[PDB]
Order: sequence, then C-alpha cells, then structure tokens
Amino acid sequence: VASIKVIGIGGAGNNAVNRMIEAGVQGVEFIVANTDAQIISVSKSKNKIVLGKETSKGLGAGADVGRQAAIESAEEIKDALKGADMVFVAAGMGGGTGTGAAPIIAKLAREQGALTVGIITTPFSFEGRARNSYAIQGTEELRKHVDSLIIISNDRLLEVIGGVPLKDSFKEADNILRQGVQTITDLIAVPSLINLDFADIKTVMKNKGNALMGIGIGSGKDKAIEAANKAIISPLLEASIRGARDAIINVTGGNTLTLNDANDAVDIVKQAIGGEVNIIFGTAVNEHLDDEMIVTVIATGF
Amino acid sequence: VASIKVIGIGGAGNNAVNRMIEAGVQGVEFIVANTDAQIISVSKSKNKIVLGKETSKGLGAGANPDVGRQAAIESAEEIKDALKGADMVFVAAGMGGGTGTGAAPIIAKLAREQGALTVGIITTPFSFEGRARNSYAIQGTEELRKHVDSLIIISNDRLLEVADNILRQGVQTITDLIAVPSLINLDFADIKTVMKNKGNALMGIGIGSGKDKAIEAANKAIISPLLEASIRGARDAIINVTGGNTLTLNDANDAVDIVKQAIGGVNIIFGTAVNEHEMIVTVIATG
Ligand SMILES: Nc1nc2c(ncn2[C@@H]2O[C@H](COP(=O)(O)OP(=O)(O)O)[C@@H](O)[C@H]2O)c(=O)[nH]1
Ligand SMILES: Nc1nc2c(ncn2[C@@H]2O[C@H](COP(=O)(O)OP(=O)(O)O)[C@@H](O)[C@H]2O)c(=O)[nH]1
Repeated sequence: VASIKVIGIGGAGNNAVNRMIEAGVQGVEFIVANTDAQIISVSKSKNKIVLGKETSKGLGAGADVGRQAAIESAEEIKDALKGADMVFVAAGMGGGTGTGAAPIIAKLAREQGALTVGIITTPFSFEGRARNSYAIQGTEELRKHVDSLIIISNDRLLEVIGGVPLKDSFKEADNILRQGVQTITDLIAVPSLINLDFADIKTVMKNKGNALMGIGIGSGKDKAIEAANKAIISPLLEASIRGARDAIINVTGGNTLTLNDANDAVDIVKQAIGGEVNIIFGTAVNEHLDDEMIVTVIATGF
Repeated sequence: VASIKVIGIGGAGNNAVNRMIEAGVQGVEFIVANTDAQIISVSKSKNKIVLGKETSKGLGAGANPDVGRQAAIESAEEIKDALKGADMVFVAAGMGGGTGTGAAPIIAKLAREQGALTVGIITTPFSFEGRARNSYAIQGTEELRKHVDSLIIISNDRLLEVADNILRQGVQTITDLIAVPSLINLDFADIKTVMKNKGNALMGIGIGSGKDKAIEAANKAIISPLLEASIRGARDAIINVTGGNTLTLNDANDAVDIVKQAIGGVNIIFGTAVNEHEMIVTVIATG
C-alpha cells in the first residue's frame, strides 16, 4: 500500500482536487494550497493551506507572489506531504499563485523522498502572450524539481472537448452571435414579405434587461413544428421563455416556404410563451436552405 | 431607414464581426475595437478602433478587465465618433478576458447616452477556463447589463451540447492502477521505474464503444491531440484501460496490443479500472 498525495495549487489545482473528491478517487490523500484565503475556505479537502499568510495576507496573489508565499509556508507544506511515497503537484501555469508556488512545493516534496510528479496545464492561446510566456517560465522551473512532468496544453484540450481544430474552436460561437444580430437586423433592414418597424423592435427591447434567445431548425413536412419546438427549449436559453411579456420571432426559409409554415411556427411559439405576450415577427429568405426553415425567438420581460 | 451598427470588442467580438461580414449580413455598419492592435490589423471591418492607444499602445490589455475598462474610457471620444448617428447598436464580446469584459460596459454606456437602442450580445466562458476568468465574466455580465437596453447571453458550456477535469484524469489514470484492485494491476515500484527522473510526459485519451471497442479507443488514444503527435518519440508509456463491469482480460490485451503494435522496444506497462459502462484508454508517455 503506497502513500499517494495530491496537492492542488491555485485555482486550477483547487478545481482538480474538488473534482477528484467528488468522483470518489480512491486511496489518495488530497491537499489544497492557495494564497487566496477565500477560495480555500470553501474547499472540499480535509487538508487546507493558505500560502504566505504573512505577505499576501490571504488577499489573493494576482498574476513572484506565488513563489514567495510558498517559501514562507514551507513548514505547513512539509508537514502535509510528510511520509508520501508519491506526490502529484497539480497546478495551472500562467497565473499568479500556481506558476510560482508549484516549483517550491515540488522541491519540498522531492527532498522529503517522494516520487514527485507534476501535472499541469498551459494556457489557451486566447489568454494572451504575457500569460503564455509566464506559463513557459514556470514550466521550466517546475521541471527542475520533479521526477516527471505531465504537461497538458489547454489548446489541445479544447480540440479534444470541442472535437475540432483550434482554428475552428469558436466558429459555432461566432456563428450564434452572427445569428443573434441578423435575426433582428434582417427584419428591420432587409426587405422581405414581412418586415418589422424599428419602433416596434424598440418596444420589445428598450429598458428590458435579459433577453432570451432560442434557435431551432427543422426539415420535411413537419418542419414548422420541429423548428419552433427546437427553438422553445433550445439549450441556448438562459431560462424558460414561458411568461415573457414581449417576443420577436424571426422565421427564415428557402424559396418553397409556405405562409402556413410561417404561421404555424408563430402560433407554436405564442402558445409556448402563453398569456398575453405581445408577439411581433418577420420573415427572411435564405436560398441555400433546402426544405428547411429556421425559427428564432428573442423574448423579454421577466 | 434605420442606421444599425455592430461594434465587436476584444478577440471574440472581433472574430464575430468577421463572421458577420463573411456571412454577408446586410444593412449594418461593422466596427471593431481592441487593445491588441494585431487582431485589429487582420479585421475584415473597415472601421477599427485601438482602445487605449496612448497607455496600452496596441500591445493588448492582459487578463485584467480594469485595463480594458480604462482603455475604453481613454478612447471614449473616438468611440462616440464611430457610433454617432446610430439608431441601434449591438455590442458584441466574449466575457472572461481583460478587454471585452471591461471595455464592453463603457462602450454600451456611450452608445446608450447617444440615443441608440443598445443591445448586448455576449458569450460566457467555458467552465474549464478556470475561476479567475469565470468570476470576471460574471462581474462583466452584470456591468454590461446595467448599460444595455437588452442583454443576450450565449453560454459556451451549453453550446457544447448543442466528466470534465483533465488533471483528475491524469492522476486517476495512474493511481487506480496501484490503489484500486482490478483485472490487471501494477506495483508502485513499476510506476517508480517508468517515472523516476524521466522528465517531460504527455497524456493521451481515446474513447470507444461496442464491437471492437478496444481497436477504436486504443487507436484514438495514440492520435490524441493531447499527445501532440509525438507518442512514438517516447521510450516508456503507462496505459490505463478503463471500462464497465463487462470488461474482460481479452479486451485489455487487445487494447494494449494495438498500442504496442505502434510501439518499439517503447516499454509499456498497464492495468485496468472499472466505471459506469464503453472503453476508455488513457496513455501517459515519458522519456
Ligand atoms: N466567439 C468567440 N469567442 C472566443 C474566441 N476566442 C475566445 N473566445 C471566448 O471569449 C472569451 C474572451 O476572449 P477574448 O475576446 O479573446 O478576450 P480579450 O480580447 O482579452 O478581452 C474567452 O474567454 C473565450 O471564452 C473567438 O475567436 N470567438
Ligand atoms: N483545464 C483547466 N485549466 C485551468 C483551470 N483553471 C485554470 N486553468 C488554467 O490555469 C491557469 C492558471 O489559472 P489559476 O490556477 O486559476 O491562476 P492562479 O490561482 O492565480 O495561479 C489559467 O490561466 C488557465 O489557463 C481548469 O479548471 N481547467
């Protein structure tokens, strides 16, 4: 029976430890260490460490504060890792705490006699250059003080979770944003059979707060029923559109879309919202849709 | 005719305006603002604002929304000039960084004070971008909500649909092989020889279901983007074949055989673990 300890440092490490405690990882003692006394307080770990409670005074670490707060806490760290055969040092590189504290904790863990494995992420490219270069410095220092260093790139992780190359990892998000704008602006500014007046958009959207958006696409004989219901319970909705006081409905279709289809989609959304909702709606033509229609609802008033 | 303007702020807002232009959104003037002049220089929009030109100097803001906020206050007059005359302004941004999070509420306020109907449309970050960025996004959402007429929020987490913690998987991949008994186990001294004084390691993951689950999972594992196309440059590797109660010795060895078949001698040690139904192969490569 080997003694295995995981010490999670900073935000990413604290996250990892909580997730291991919840998944019920067996036969491992967990430790959390963070300069931010707040994050520590609410942790699910039996073994808690506030780093450098002297200098930082527990008031976070920002983005040298990490290294110094680990040094100042060496005794609490040595005492929590004491007697381990293997120590995992878990951190996210790039931040204020994890970057500077991990190499110190690894050094202590290894000098005590533990087989010391660092496991770390490096930042997404969109986190910026300074953050990615701080991450590289911290990696090279951590490497000096571990037996082996498992390095997970958050860029490559995004490819795994999203299933697409990094270049395309936010295309779907970019596209929803495009749809959200276009849903409204086509009805105002692109002439079609049914446009909406700007004053009536204003009535739905002025001084409202949170506007819910659901998009749904459907095809075949029952496309209106499929499209409208998919928009009404879209995973993209913050909350239910039920009860909204005003809503905009954009019905988009190809050249074969019928008046009856558009009318059914509007009727479905009106019944789904219910009550005396004030509904306005318009249509848009998209000739690259083949026997499909898209229904978008923007609901306000809660 | 209504005058309609979209201003995209920060990296996400800038790529969103690019998508809107590519898709041929009509009737709308497009504007991009960023503290990072590099992203702006490759914008398809013909109206470009570098926020905080005098202080951040187009070099970017970093992680802190206060810098994005201060940059937008500095550029206030140039923002008003770009937006002047609009009846409706969309403010597009991704919450979580230093520029969108902090600049978007200021730009919203300027647009609304000019008289435009002002609509925010924003994304919130993935949960696995960590707590600093998700806390920032919460705060920036609330500040933007104060200054827009209407706020549409698109969650990246939920867009994922339409067991996530990579550090837990790396640790568990090794520990269950020695701390949890299963079909095949390893001794601490086996791990110690593969991992003592061995330097950089990388991790692979692969999933597979149904008939020939092994051939599928095992094959995905070794091509994993986490491995960065370098598994065969590893001298040693540990393999964790994890499955449901229906896991047999034949599956584990068919799995490990696939990997070994693309391995030299790559010294390979391996074991199993069990979960809720259906085959996951995790590779940790060292040396
Ligand atoms: N739609 C979209 N969202 C992105 C993109 N890149 C990153 N994001 C998301 O948007 C958030 C802000 O990133 P970004 O706009 O680049 O930050 P900033 O420029 O420093 O303010 C990130 O936390 C990601 O969730 C992108 O290209 N498109
Ligand atoms: N994959 C993953 N990466 C994270 C997570 N949290 C943070 N990170 C990454 O780790 C870096 C450091 O963040 P964090 O640990 O919260 O900063 P610190 O506590 O101030 O050191 C971030 O810039 C992210 O790139 C997480 O839950 N999952």
